[PDB]
Amino acid sequence: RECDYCGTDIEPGTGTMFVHKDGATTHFCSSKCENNADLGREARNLEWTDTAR
Amino acid sequence: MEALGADVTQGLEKGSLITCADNTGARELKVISVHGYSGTKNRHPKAGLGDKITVSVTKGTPEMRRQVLEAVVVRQRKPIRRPDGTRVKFEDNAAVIVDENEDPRGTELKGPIAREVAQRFGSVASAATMIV
Amino acid sequence: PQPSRPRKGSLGFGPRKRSTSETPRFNSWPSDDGQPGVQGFAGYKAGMTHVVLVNDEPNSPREGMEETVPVTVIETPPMRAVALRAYEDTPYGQRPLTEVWTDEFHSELDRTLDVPEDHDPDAAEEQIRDAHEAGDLGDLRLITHTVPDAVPSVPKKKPDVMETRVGGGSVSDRLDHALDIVEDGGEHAMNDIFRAGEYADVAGVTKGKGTQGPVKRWGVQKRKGKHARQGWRRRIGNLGPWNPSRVRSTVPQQGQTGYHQRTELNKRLIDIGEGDEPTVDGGFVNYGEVDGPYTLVKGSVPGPDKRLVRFRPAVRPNDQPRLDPEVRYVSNESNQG
RNA sequence: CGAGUGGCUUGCUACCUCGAUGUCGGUUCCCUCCAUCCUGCCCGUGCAGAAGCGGGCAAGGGUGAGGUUGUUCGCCUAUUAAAGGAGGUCGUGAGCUGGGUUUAGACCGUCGUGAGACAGGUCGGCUGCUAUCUACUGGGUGUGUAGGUGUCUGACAAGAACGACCGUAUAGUACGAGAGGAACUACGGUUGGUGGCCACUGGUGUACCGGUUGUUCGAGAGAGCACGUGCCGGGUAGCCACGCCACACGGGGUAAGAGCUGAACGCAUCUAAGCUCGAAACCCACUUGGAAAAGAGACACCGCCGAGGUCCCGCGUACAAGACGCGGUCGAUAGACUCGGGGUGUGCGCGUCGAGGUAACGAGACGUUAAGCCCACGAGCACUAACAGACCAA
RNA sequence: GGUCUUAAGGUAGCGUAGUACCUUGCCGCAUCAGUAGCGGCUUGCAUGAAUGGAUUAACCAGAGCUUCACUGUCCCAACGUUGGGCCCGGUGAACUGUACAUUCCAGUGCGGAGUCUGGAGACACCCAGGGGGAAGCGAAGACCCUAUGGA
RNA sequence: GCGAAAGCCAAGGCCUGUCGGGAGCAACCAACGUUAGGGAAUUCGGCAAGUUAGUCCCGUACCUUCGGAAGAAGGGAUGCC
RNA sequence: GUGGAAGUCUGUUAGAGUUGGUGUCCUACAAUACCCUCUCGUGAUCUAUGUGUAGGGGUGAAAGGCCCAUCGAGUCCGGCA
Ligand SMILES: [Cl-]
Ligand SMILES: [Cl-]
Ligand SMILES: [K+]
Ligand SMILES: [Mg+2]
Ligand SMILES: [Mg+2]
Ligand SMILES: [Mg+2]
Ligand SMILES: [Mg+2]
Ligand SMILES: [Mg+2]
Ligand SMILES: [Mg+2]
Ligand SMILES: [Mg+2]
Ligand SMILES: [Mg+2]
Ligand SMILES: [Mg+2]
Ligand SMILES: [Mg+2]
Ligand SMILES: [Mg+2]
Ligand SMILES: [Mg+2]
Ligand SMILES: [Mg+2]
Ligand SMILES: [Mg+2]
Ligand SMILES: [Mg+2]
Ligand SMILES: [Mg+2]
Ligand SMILES: [Mg+2]
Ligand SMILES: [Mg+2]
Ligand SMILES: [Mg+2]
Ligand SMILES: [Mg+2]
Ligand SMILES: [Mg+2]
Ligand SMILES: [Mg+2]
Ligand SMILES: [Mg+2]
Ligand SMILES: [Mg+2]
Ligand SMILES: [Mg+2]
Ligand SMILES: [Mg+2]
Ligand SMILES: [Mg+2]
Ligand SMILES: [Mg+2]
Ligand SMILES: [Mg+2]
Ligand SMILES: [Mg+2]
Ligand SMILES: [Mg+2]
Ligand SMILES: [Mg+2]
Ligand SMILES: [Mg+2]
Ligand code: NA
Ligand code: NA
Ligand code: NA
Ligand code: NA
Ligand code: NA
Ligand code: NA
Ligand code: NA
Ligand code: NA
Ligand code: NA
Ligand code: NA
Ligand code: NA
Ligand code: NA
Ligand code: NA
Ligand code: NA
Ligand code: NA
Ligand code: NA
Ligand code: NA
Ligand code: NA
Ligand code: NA
Ligand code: NA
Ligand code: NA
Repeated sequence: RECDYCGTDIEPGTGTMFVHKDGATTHFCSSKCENNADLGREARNLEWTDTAR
Repeated sequence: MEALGADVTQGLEKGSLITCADNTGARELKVISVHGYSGTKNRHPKAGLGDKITVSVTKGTPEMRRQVLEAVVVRQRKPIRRPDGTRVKFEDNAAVIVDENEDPRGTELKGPIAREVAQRFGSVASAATMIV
Repeated sequence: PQPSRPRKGSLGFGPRKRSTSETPRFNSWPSDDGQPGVQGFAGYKAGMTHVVLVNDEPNSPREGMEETVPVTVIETPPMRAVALRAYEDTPYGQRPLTEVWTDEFHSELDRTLDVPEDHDPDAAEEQIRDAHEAGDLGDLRLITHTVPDAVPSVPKKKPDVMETRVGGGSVSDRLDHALDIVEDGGEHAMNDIFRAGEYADVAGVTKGKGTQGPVKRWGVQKRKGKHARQGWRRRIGNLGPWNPSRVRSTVPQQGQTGYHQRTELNKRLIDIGEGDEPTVDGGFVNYGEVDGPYTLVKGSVPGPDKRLVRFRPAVRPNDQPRLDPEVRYVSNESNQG
């Protein structure tokens, strides 16, 4: 799997999947990303993110 | 009961106010008890995903309010671990009113449902829109 | 009415004092069933990582599917049975009779013992065989030791010695088997005793935490509500009733917590290998890199990184052995981050 | 109606204390009793089954959460296998709390001429002490057994290390007109308790990095203060639980009870002699402690002019002092350095762009730049420091 | 009862009261469940008019109750910061002390014993701890009664 | 900055609210920070702690002695250049 | 619109007080202290200095409060052994 946020390859047996209100799904590879997301930021504007890269 | 096929961290307590994920006319729920549960001196009875709890209607239609019904925990905010090591958490804590036979009192279930809930409550499941 | 509640902590692991030997001493051995063999082995804890496996459990509705398991890595290099000790039955229990030693000793076994320079192997062997003839021969065990030098991550070189029972078919058949093992050079490996999929009881001296308060040492509550602001926060209500007029040992009190011996039952051996496949990127924290004979034990293992742990074929397993579990993945991701 | 047991209730008595044995309730923490609420085994039944009712053995374990009331008690709710009771100075204030009782202030009602009273109500109203002895929890030093190292034994000691429930198959089966509706056994899980561990999730993280407000160092750069981080954002290790792993069966002897053989008493009889079975209870099993077990242990080797040990030096898998464990050039124990592995999030400067403005000036954007800064971890590496050396010892 | 004591015999109000013994009164509201609270009822053990009655905007570190929000008050505890605590140098008290004292389980005794009696256990010294006991220390008991006491 | 407010800083004064040294510095205690999910279930009682917060615009109930209630409530904005 | 009233409001301005924490202390720093919190803060306000009232007497917005750590009758000495 790939983290739906930064895009790095999520290490098997690792990561959290957040189920949205509407039913949508987002697999985060780390707390750091989940938390960048909760701030309302978009991975594309973070230079450390594989997404941005 | 049947194995949920997952490990749960009860995210709820007696006195907890959750969402009623169905169209029964019941908006909010108040956890009163947890089926089959016996705690320990000073421990607040805890309830989580896939637990059949007893409830009381906090908000909704006048005729539904104050009623002591049974239900099933469909979603929680606290994370739950699946067989592959992943964690799963939802946007809120919600349950669905159920009857003696465990059949949804309602017609439709609003929002997503944890797959695990299927393996215990079919009719509830077979009533679901989205099963995560 | 005062609700009931079970006492805090168990009275089955006491006194709760520091351990005498940092090296574990089993006080029970497996039953003499199958062929002759050493009933134990040791190694040094390294760390933890998970592994993906194929549901092996036949009664599982998931048998056959993926499943992430937590595994503790243990460097289990070879050991050396340097001697065979014999015990004789007596009106006062079992007592050591004599011993059969060798001549080939590990370069650094003298950092612990005063290695034999003159020993009569045959007289010993005779004495034993005459005991057996008389039928006063009690069980038989091998004085063994580890080779810390074989493990770079472990600073010690001074070997850890420990006696381990040899169970086998007939006494005569396993007596011989023992002697054969010793005579060689005593050198044996985890493979010669265990096989992946089997269950083993892992002994070891837990992690020490010096003196700790009852709250942590015994799991008693902290002072609650307003009581917690009055000058007492982590002290128990009382040391007892007016009468009897004495403090009963069963009451939770402060003390030495940790560094106690613990024999953790039914641990599943997920895999016995060799190399650096289990090692993690960056190196196991506060340990190092693994790359030699190792073992993957399911779950956790008492003791802190670098501590010697001891294996033994489970003496009271609950399940049947489901040999060599298929390992589809072992995580090497850094234990940092 | 008659005979009793208990010492939880209440009363009687006035033996003990008035140079003070701190009150009620609660709380916290520990041990116990059985007259047993649940759980195990049984007997009877107005026992078809299921659900009960009554009774017997049994105290191993459990017996929980809430609403009113200071309440004990009790009422009420929803869960529950069940939500049993009692003793321990109505256990527990050199432990807590202080709502009530029971000081001084005050009100109301009743009584009183009045001061003032109440076995009435009400609002307010203080919780001292550095532990000598003993006790226990943990930690050391000596001596005895009578030179050292290593490995054990096991007299005895502790345990609940496990308790219980739900679900599936058995089975819509036995039973039953039907309604309804079991079991043995085999499985999966949960709950409480227990011991341990941190790969994973989660918390901390005043290590660390960034953003930013006020002010000061003239600006810039780089910094100090704002309580022991200004605030906000992120967070490694470690420690942790809300995270993870592990916690039998089976033998042996019994209670109640079910029976065998069997006599006194030709018969009969589970008992008088003998015997087969039979409880979550008892013993063993398993974990943990245990040569100070005075019958003060056993074995192997080393050594008695030398084995081993203390101090010394570098450090922790250890640690309040002490102890413990490891390394010491025949070396990777600590640091430097360089990699690796990680945390932040793109440095200074300079270049271009920039709403505008005559200009001066210009918040900020992009590039250089996964940059800059940083790390309680690992590896490589004798470069630095483990040097020198003292001592005890049959 | 359809007067008598002793003059009159409770009017407006208010009322289960900060006054109501019965009492958790009855009904309602509210809650899963409300000896609380609020409303109605009210025969008020033992309300009521300057012994002031009813009522009432504003005000209040005044007494009771409910909701939203909030949160380590709780479930259930964790980690961290600073000052102690612990070791070292210096300084250096006090409380308390009939004597003896390593106690424990029972018993006995003026009926609440480290010291008596029977047993059990117990090698000596020291460090830290939290305070079970010494009916621990502190105060010639404030309660109660007694004195041909005091104010 | 509304300010004789907070915070920072001069001048001036001081290191004399006068014992020090050492241990990642344990248990326990005093002051305190942060705690996931839940959210008063704690308790005599929400005690303690927390939440809210400055300024401007919009808007504001019952009741009232017309003074008040009222900053009711509720909603929006807030920098730098 | 002006005007700027008030035993008016907010307010750790100064200053006055003392609600809660039943916190810290309780052989104290202190024979009434410390801290946080809180009340008042243009008035029946607070305060310095001077001055008046004396013991069954003062003073008392009244608590039997206060009259030099002494108050249901101050303190000293005497009556008094
Ligand atoms: Cl419940
Ligand atoms: Cl408490
Ligand atoms: K008395
Ligand atoms: Mg990760
Ligand atoms: Mg409780
Ligand atoms: Mg207190
Ligand atoms: Mg990690
Ligand atoms: Mg006492
Ligand atoms: Mg009985
Ligand atoms: Mg018992
Ligand atoms: Mg309660
Ligand atoms: Mg009592
Ligand atoms: Mg009790
Ligand atoms: Mg006291
Ligand atoms: Mg006490
Ligand atoms: Mg005290
Ligand atoms: Mg009181
Ligand atoms: Mg009260
Ligand atoms: Mg009162
Ligand atoms: Mg002697
Ligand atoms: Mg600072
Ligand atoms: Mg009423
Ligand atoms: Mg009232
Ligand atoms: Mg009149
Ligand atoms: Mg004696
Ligand atoms: Mg007296
Ligand atoms: Mg009196
Ligand atoms: Mg008189
Ligand atoms: Mg929280
Ligand atoms: Mg409550
Ligand atoms: Mg408060
Ligand atoms: Mg004013
Ligand atoms: Mg003011
Ligand atoms: Mg004057
Ligand atoms: Mg008076
Ligand atoms: Mg004087
Ligand atoms: Na205190
Ligand atoms: Na305190
Ligand atoms: Na007491
Ligand atoms: Na009796
Ligand atoms: Na009595
Ligand atoms: Na006395
Ligand atoms: Na009490
Ligand atoms: Na029992
Ligand atoms: Na109650
Ligand atoms: Na008490
Ligand atoms: Na007290
Ligand atoms: Na048995
Ligand atoms: Na000995
Ligand atoms: Na009257
Ligand atoms: Na006032
Ligand atoms: Na806290
Ligand atoms: Na004591
Ligand atoms: Na005007
Ligand atoms: Na104050
Ligand atoms: Na006088
Ligand atoms: Na005199």
